[PDB]
Amino acid sequence: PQITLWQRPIVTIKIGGQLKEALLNTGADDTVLEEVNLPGRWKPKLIGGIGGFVKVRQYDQVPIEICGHKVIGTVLVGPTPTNVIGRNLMTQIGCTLNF
Amino acid sequence: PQITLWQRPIVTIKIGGQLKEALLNTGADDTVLEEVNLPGRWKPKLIGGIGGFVKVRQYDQVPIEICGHKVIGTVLVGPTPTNVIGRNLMTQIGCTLNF
Amino acid sequence: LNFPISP
Repeated sequence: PQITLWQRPIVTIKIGGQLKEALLNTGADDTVLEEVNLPGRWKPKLIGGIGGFVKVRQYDQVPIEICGHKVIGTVLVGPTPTNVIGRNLMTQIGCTLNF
Repeated sequence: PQITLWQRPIVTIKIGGQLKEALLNTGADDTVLEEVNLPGRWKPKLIGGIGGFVKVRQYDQVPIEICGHKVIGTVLVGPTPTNVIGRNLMTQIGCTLNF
Repeated sequence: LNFPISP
């Protein structure tokens, strides 16, 4: 699709057998989602850095469907004010900024 | 333009007679820039909201050139870890997400 | 980093 930016670019995703919504966020390097139970291995990762760090679980090579596009990428799981699809997964779906 | 997202989408802008760089950030509602001296009227605005709020100066209808596109929009001026072009100015330049 | 926002 072509998504204009008058509203927040929220899209439907399928992850870990669940349907969720997330924000396509070109300002975010990484993808961070809350309330998902992913199978397989993970390692802790410290993110943010303002006021301290937030610890999340890093799952590599996670299958995820984003607005109909079945891709693979790293997903960080932990509490986040809003579910965010970062550049790491936007590259996978072939998402570009155009003007 | 077409900007792929393998790297951070940093572009050149011209604001208040200065050349600066800023991040095209679809996750941000507003444009926040630091170290710019803008002429004309402003009002304080509270933004963020995690850990407290940050007070910035809101300047309306500011002429700004973003990657060669001369547009007008609200610019918030204050301390920011990174200069951010938010959706409010991406709409002005006709910037869309495409995949 | 990682940057959403709400005004």
